Amino acid sequence: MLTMKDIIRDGHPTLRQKAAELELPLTKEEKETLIAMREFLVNSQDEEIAKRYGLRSGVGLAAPQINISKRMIAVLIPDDGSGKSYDYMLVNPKIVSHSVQEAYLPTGEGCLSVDDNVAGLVHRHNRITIKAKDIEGNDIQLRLKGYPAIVFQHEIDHLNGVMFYDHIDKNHPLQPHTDAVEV
Ligand SMILES: [Mg+2]
Repeated sequence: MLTMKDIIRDGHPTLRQKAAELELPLTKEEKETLIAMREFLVNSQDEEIAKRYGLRSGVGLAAPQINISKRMIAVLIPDDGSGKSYDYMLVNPKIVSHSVQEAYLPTGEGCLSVDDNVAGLVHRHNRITIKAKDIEGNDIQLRLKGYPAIVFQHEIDHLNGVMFYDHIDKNHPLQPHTDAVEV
């Protein structure tokens, strides 16, 4: 079971590296890692488990955050009432196309690797298309908008050594960009 002690914190050099492309097929160990990442998120969102193991609730996790500098991510976004929910373990995800129009969460973002909150909007693309492999090496192509697009951009940023706060405007941190979508 992964817990908070497995998550490296801001300042750890692994968070600023560029993660390596996975060879397919994955090793059994690489499969287990990705499954465990997802299982962390499942745990983090279960109120009784998260309290018992001291977990902060998360909807995404990238391998560099557990000190594994490989291009794998897990995203687990529960149904927000629309019937839309997202449960994906992706290998070698890439954004192949995106909107010009931006989107932001109105309170900013948080990260399990960053112990203290950082104020400011994180403008990302409102719409993205991702091509990736799944854990068995089969092909996935996702079309995402709004909150799930944001989450996946945040996770993919970790693979390139980028943190959310890198996107914050130090002069006008809370000023929305013109025509950006508030999510
Ligand atoms: Mg993060």
